[PDB]
Amino acid sequence: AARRAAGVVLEMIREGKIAGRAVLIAGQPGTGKTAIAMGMAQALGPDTPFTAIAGSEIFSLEMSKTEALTQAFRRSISLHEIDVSEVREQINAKVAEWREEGKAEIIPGVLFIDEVHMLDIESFSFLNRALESDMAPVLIMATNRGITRIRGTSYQSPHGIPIDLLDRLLIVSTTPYSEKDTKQILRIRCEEEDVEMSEDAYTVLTRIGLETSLRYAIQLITAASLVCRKRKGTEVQVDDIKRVYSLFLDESRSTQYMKEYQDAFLFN
Amino acid sequence: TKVPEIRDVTRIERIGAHSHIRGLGLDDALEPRQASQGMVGQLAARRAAGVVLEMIREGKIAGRAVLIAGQPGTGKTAIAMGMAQALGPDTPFTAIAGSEIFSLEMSKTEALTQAFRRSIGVRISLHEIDVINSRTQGFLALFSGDTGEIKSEVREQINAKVAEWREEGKAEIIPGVLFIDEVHMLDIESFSFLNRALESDMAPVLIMATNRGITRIRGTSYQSPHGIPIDLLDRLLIVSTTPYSEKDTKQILRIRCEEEDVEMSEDAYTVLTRIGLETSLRYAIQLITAASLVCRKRKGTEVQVDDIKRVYSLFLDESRSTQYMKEYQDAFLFN
Amino acid sequence: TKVPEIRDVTRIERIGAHSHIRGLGLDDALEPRQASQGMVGQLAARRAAGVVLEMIREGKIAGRAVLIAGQPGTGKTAIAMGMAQALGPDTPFTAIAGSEIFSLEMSKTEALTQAFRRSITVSLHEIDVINSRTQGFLALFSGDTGEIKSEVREQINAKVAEWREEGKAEIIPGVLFIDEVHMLDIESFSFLNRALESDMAPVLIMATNRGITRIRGTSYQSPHGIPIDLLDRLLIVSTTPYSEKDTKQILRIRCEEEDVEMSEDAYTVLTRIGLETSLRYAIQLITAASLVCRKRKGTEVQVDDIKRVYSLFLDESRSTQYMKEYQDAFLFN
Amino acid sequence: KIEEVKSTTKTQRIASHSHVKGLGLDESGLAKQAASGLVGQENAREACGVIVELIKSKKMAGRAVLLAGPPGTGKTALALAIAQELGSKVPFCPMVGSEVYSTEIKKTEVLMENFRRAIGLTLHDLDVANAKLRGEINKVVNKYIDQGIAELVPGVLFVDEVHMLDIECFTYLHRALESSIAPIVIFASNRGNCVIRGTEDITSPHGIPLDLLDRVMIIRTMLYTPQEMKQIIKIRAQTEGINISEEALNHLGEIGTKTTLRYSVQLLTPANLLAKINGKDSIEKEHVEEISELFYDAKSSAKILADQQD
Amino acid sequence: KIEEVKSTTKTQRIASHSHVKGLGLDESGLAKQAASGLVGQENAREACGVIVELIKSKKMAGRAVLLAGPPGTGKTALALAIAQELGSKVPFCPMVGSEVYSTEIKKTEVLMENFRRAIDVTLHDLDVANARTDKLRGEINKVVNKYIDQGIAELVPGVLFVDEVHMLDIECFTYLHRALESSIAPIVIFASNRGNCVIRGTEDITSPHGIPLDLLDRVMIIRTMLYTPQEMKQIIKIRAQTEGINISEEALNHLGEIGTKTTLRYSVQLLTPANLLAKINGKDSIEKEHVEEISELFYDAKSSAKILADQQDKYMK
Amino acid sequence: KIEEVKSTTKTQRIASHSHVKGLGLDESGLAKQAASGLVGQENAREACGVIVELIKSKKMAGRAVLLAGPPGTGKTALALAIAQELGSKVPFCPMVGSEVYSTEIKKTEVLMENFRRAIGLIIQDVTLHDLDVANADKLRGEINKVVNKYIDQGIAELVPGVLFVDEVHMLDIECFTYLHRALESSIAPIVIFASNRGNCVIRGTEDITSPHGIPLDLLDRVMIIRTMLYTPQEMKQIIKIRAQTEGINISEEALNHLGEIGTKTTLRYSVQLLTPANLLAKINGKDSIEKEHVEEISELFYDAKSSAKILADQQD
Ligand SMILES: Nc1ncnc2c1ncn2[C@@H]1O[C@H](COP(=O)(O)OP(=O)(O)O)[C@@H](O)[C@H]1O
Ligand SMILES: Nc1ncnc2c1ncn2[C@@H]1O[C@H](COP(=O)(O)OP(=O)(O)O)[C@@H](O)[C@H]1O
Ligand SMILES: Nc1ncnc2c1ncn2[C@@H]1O[C@H](COP(=O)(O)OP(=O)(O)O)[C@@H](O)[C@H]1O
Ligand SMILES: Nc1ncnc2c1ncn2[C@@H]1O[C@H](COP(=O)(O)OP(=O)(O)O)[C@@H](O)[C@H]1O
Ligand SMILES: Nc1ncnc2c1ncn2[C@@H]1O[C@H](COP(=O)(O)OP(=O)(O)O)[C@@H](O)[C@H]1O
Repeated sequence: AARRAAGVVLEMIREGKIAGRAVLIAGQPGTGKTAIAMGMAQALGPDTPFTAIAGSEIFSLEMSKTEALTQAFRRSISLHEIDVSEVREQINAKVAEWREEGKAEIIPGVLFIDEVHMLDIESFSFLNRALESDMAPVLIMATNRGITRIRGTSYQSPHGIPIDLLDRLLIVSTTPYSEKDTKQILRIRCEEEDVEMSEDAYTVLTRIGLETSLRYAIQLITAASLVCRKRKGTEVQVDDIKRVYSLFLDESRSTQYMKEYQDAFLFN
Repeated sequence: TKVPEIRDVTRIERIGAHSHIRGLGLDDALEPRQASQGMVGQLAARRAAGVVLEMIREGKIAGRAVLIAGQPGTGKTAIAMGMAQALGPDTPFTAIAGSEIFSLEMSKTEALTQAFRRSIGVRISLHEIDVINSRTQGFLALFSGDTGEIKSEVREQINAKVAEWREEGKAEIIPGVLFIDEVHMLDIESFSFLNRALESDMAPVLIMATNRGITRIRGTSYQSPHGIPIDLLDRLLIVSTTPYSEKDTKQILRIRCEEEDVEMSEDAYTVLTRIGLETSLRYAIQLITAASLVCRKRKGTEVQVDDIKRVYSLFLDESRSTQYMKEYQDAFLFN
Repeated sequence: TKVPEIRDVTRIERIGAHSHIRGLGLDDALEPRQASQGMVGQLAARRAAGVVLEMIREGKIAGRAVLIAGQPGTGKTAIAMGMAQALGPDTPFTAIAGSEIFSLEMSKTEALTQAFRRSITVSLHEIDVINSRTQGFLALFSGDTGEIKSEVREQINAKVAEWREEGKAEIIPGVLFIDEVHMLDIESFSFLNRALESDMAPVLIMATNRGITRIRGTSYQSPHGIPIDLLDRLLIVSTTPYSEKDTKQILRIRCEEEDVEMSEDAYTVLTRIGLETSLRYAIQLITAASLVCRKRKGTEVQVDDIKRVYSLFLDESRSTQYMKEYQDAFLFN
Repeated sequence: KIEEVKSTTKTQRIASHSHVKGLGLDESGLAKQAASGLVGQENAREACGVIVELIKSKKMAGRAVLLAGPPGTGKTALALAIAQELGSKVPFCPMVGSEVYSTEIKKTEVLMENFRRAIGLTLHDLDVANAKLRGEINKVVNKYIDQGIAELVPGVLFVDEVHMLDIECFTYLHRALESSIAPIVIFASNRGNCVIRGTEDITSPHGIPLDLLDRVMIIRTMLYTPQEMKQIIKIRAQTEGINISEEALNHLGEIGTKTTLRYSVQLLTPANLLAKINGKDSIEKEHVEEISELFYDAKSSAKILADQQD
Repeated sequence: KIEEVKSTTKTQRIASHSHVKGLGLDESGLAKQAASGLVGQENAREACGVIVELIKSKKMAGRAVLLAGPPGTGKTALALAIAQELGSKVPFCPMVGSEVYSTEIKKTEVLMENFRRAIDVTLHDLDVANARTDKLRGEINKVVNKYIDQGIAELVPGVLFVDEVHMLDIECFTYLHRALESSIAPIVIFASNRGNCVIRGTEDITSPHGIPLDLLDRVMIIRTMLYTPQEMKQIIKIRAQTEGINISEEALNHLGEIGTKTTLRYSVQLLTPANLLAKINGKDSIEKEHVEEISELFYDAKSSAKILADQQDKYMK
Repeated sequence: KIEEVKSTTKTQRIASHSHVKGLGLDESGLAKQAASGLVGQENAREACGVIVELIKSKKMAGRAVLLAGPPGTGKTALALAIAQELGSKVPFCPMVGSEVYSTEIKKTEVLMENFRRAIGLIIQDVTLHDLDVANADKLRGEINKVVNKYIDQGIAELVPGVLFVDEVHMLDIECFTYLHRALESSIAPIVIFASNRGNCVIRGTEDITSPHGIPLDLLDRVMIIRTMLYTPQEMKQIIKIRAQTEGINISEEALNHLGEIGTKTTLRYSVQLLTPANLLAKINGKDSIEKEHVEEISELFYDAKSSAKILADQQD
């Protein structure tokens, strides 16, 4: 019910009763998570600016962590583009009646931050004080991990989030995909990407997708076209399907292959 | 230059309970009589303390220090004030716990310096001489919100101004006593400060308190007695008290009724005595106050066993909340 | 400009036990002959020690350094000092320990870059004794220390790079001796990769006595507490313990180097003692027995005037055992 | 100075609390069963009324109140209650002992700004009428209290999750507790033997130092029963104007037994809207059985998050 | 501004890989056993034969390539290889991971100069002449962009060789991505020799080779084997004559069997001393009277600890 | 220009050792049983004697003396005892190993304050620290310019002292290399360490075990002297001697009872029980002590090791 549980809180936010809470979209990492998160801004009204930032996009060196929580909140409105240090000290005072004036209306933002369990206790703090505003928007989160030690303390918490805030938001999990659900995804992303494939090639493309990854299959759709271009065949047959598999793997295979390599080296 | 008469600025909550002792209760030959001067029992701890009072008076106390190690709840801080009252009518006395040095409003050494300023006595103490000439205060809790800066050069300035009034003849200087409760909280960065303060002439005498035996020293990676380095474990005088008896209980419990003017029947004095040695003495005396104003609600001002066996059930003890919350979270682990 | 009067401020006593080292002692066909200028035994390293020295003259050493591994008592210093003489009659030999970077009078940069200049007539670090500021006063100005900046270096670097073609000024490679390498952490090693990129970076000899440990600074183990990327550009030479006869020539050198005479019975019992605890331990007892006969004025020590010193002055090893024996008497009730 | 600063409140934390308006006692000192929203807590509410009188008889001198109860057992409840019987419009501000880990405000400053949120006539409002400035509004209230035109009244301070405060803030909290003006503070935990942050080596009850424990008083709230639980949400639906079915109260109480209460009570406003999907009026059963599998808690999510992560 | 800066490249990092001339590829999309510098390891070379197609059709959008293998499977070899097939002096900077912990500088400045080392005219060398710093960055970024909009000198993105990756920290993984998702970004190809460990700077969060999923889906995975005693002799034989050392067939086959004791690099760095041994024995080639001599006088990596641990256990009781 | 800053020498630690006169041997370089205040330990005293004759013989370039020994045998006592055979009243600055962890003072700035209490100067003698308090970087700089002329003038003279540092195992890795660099400049004072532990990890590196908490490169420039535990057939004398300084008459069986304490716990606990024991005789109206007092005190005050056992068994 990735689109059916999504419409539930989608009516409250334009009813006007999300105040004090926001969205967290957890799940497997990258399950169309940002994709359905962006689609909520597509499911929202006429001008809904979106952002997809990281849990560890705060740990920066040009900008400080406090700077990392001043900009994207202003981007997820936008007052950032009207801004682009203390440059906010004027325009926040100036537009205090420009919104009532009536040139361009104002909207909140559709802030999504990827993998919020990459945060710490000092940065969850500023989420509360920033969400006190009336222009403070609806926010969206992500994680894949439950009972996790919080960065900054000797105390764990599920979801990486302070336990009071875990009951001060709303919780989404994206449903994983099955054999037909992979079969529609790569098919849609075959005619989107328009390189001739025989009908059996879409079928076994799910067979590695259920084992290894999901963008691993779309990784080969440009390369195996060129080894098909190497024979000038103009359709990637079952050969290049079962050729580059030996050349291109995923890491949990490969790091295991060093793992079945390392032990006998430390044994004999 | 306008403070000889702003003499005493202290807390009335710290000296608000323990007023029921004036002295230690001793004869001329260092024996007590088991009920005198407020101090009640464990007489061996009492009669050794007079030697510390004797050694102060003779001029050979210098460098030595006092430490009391007993169970938490047997009148550790109680013994120290009797030393003050048996040292004259006005000897200063400052109660400082272990964690009081970890200020964020000031550094780790100015508070311990300001600890030492309270224990230097002069009549017409040195610490209040600093606080008027430094800043202007005397307000409600609005100034308890913020702070001020206590200028260091003022302290040497009065240390240059005490070079006027000491040897002149107006002012005599009397050494007080400083008091450190729960000594196992202080890091080794301040133990050297205690080493580098006792050697002065007008340096006060120090009494420390604890409930810890062998432990890892705060600051280093070494297991030691009392959380104290070895070199400063040995210049000390160390006394130990037992847990209290039951004849000792009602002995104090009688004296701790007239302080809070409560008039108690002979049923509570049974059960408060047995409950007093079950959780803590400190949890018992805390219960006397609240049960009294339930008695006025039930109209008749003589506390019988009904209020006490309600307020013990209303207000739990910390020794079973650490059971009850633990027994809850035991049931939390079971899936 | 005003600094050619900087001839030497040499170390004489800290390198003062290693007086009797005057070369590697080789053949022209690079063969050991076991008794020349002090080196007794240890041919296995010393035969290999002649090899790198030949690679130094051919310029085949850039991107390669020497690591010596050995126990306490098998010549980490002598073979290092032995390469100094045959490489040149006057070369800088600088024998700091790894702990010397852990000073509080400077950061870990200023300790090592100054030590790095120390092995480049005169040394490049010796120029910084006057041409930065004036120090070298009476003994109380060892107790305090000021800071030289980076500004003095490029002014000093500007003369000698352009006095290089003058003919009066010259540059010569020294050798940097880093004792106890695993004390250092990877905050310092990455500085050393930029150090040996230069043209006039001297040759590098480092010392260790450990096997597998962790790198300090991070949480991964390696050989020696050095990461692989420096290990794979090394020449790796280990040594062997001396035997009893090997020491029997060795201890004859220093008593000859300090004009005392010991008995032939007393000789072999002394190397019994050195083979009991430590090779370094046998050294300190000698002059410590020299004063002992000087009260009775017998001008040659005997064996009874040795054990009196040995009954008094303990070693490092039984100094641990007797402390654990009293510590046995504490924790056992 | 300018004394029209009428509403400065973080209204959202107390937004689910605007139904509670009385403890519900007799005059003689017992507890009613269900009056003004307070249900149950029969050995708990008399603890409130006792501290009511020790506030009023000027005898809360140097002591403290600790609430110990598992999450869902009404720790936030009785703290709001006490400010409702010491007259209305007494300041009441909830804080969490993790909030002091600000990036740019010192742990001195974030407390004193929230202390002065708790004393009214507030003190927090008079420093945001205009903008240290705190020293400039030292004299403004000084002339009023010696004019007798505006009174001085203590309030109540509420700290949650309080194991996440170190050794440091306690000694700011302990001394600043000890004026003759300072508002009384309610502690709230769910910890057993804990390790105090800032030392990692001193352990004690409730994650609280051994200094400030003996002068703290200890009150337990217990768990609930569903017939207690079912009247809570029945109180809630009337306060929001949302009609509801009988078996809805039967069904929703079971998740109160299952997880906790705060997970249960948030679910109405979407299930109200889930009824408005079909345009009906009552919250029939199919809306009630639909949500807890779609949306999660923190408890059953981290079970199915980490297990399906494997 | 001053375009005559001829030599700024650390030649010793590219000294031991001079002998590569190509990948040795087919127009059939295959490779050969010995061609233009490489020997063996064909699908590893042919995976580069895949990426040279998408580097010339510009299909590496946001993408890069890791290399995975034990030490000595040619990880530096394929690294310096690809700059040749990209054509006409592609700039190259090998960068190890742990070159970033220096007290003179913060960690991010070591990286951007390598970013300015990566992409005739390079970006690091413009900043060395002009000084006699981040203030200098846009004034040189403007002018050659003005020159390329005038059409002065071409600017082709090069190859970055990020070596020794498992000791890299967190804040650079975040830092690297921001210029990576441009079109002016160069290729940043990895090498690794350490398995399942914690990302440095998280201290608890493990990852395959300590790199986050942030990067693990944008980077392409390739796996290598180890060399057989047949194949690795041609590696030695080619480097023996580019180092110009006459060698018999006889002693060489005693040299190679050390290459299955330790790494291949321990085999090759003893070539220069063992040759200069024989110039004291007075010959011009090397025979078996030298390979028995060197490997008992210059020790390896792993036995160096293994010797000292095996006797320290009895010395300190 | 001041040559009277004589208010020096904090004394309260060393005030408990007034009885010691030096080392006191024969011309044959052997020990007497009780001489120049010192009593017993005939083993290690010639080890002082051989070392102290190396001092004037100037053989001690870059050397030091360790004193490995249990707590409470007189490792302070012998350390003072060689500072009277340097003669002409040389300075002597003991300290504590944990005196370097202070709050406002940098860790280097105490050792300068330590070393300048060891560098001594109609001839009167002061320390270099005394001429530092006479004027209170260049604040401690321009006091070189006073003194470097004077030995060149030929009136005052530099003499070395004894920087006896006790309980070295608290010290971290930094002060060693500042010591070691400053151990051997030209006329730096004789450095003597003492401690009581075995394998102690150096503070700050957490993996290198080492004997006595010392980095291993330094220790092999240092000579190691030990001191055993005492026997009660002579251990009676030292407390009797110390009490003979303070005029305290005591019975003998009480001192024979007092000898049990020095066997059960430290000698440092043992000499403590005189002045808070003799003062009780004045209350009972006696000048000399009898067996009741040393009985009565022994249950009144407890030692640190007694404080360890009784507290934990009554804790649980
Ligand atoms: N012998 C005694 N005489 C008088 N009061 C005593 C005696 N023993 C204990 N008390 C009382 O017990 C209480 C505990 O004192 P204190 O030392 O502050 O606490 P704790 O015993 O927890 O250390 C004090 O009120 C003190 O008056
Ligand atoms: N082969 C040798 N030739 C000459 N002296 C030696 C030899 N081996 C040891 N020594 C002497 O033993 C002492 C050891 O010095 P050093 O090399 O620093 O210690 P280690 O032997 O532990 O490496 C030195 O005084 C040195 O003169
Ligand atoms: N005893 C109670 N009676 C009625 N409603 C309550 C009670 N306790 C809490 N509530 C309501 O349920 C919600 C949960 O609050 P509470 O249980 O006090 O905090 P917690 O769940 O953290 O213990 C609050 O909004 C409160 O309004
Ligand atoms: N196929 C090959 N062609 C040419 N040289 C090779 C080949 N494989 C390995 N080498 C050589 O072996 C050495 C291995 O270097 P490097 O890649 O650092 O080892 P690793 O693969 O362990 O990282 C290089 O000098 C390289 O020239
Ligand atoms: N041989 C001795 N001669 C004189 N006094 C001694 C002797 N041995 C011990 N003492 C005295 O006993 C005490 C023990 O000192 P020491 O052994 O250094 O341990 P600590 O430093 O812990 O007190 C000192 O006060 C010293 O005066």
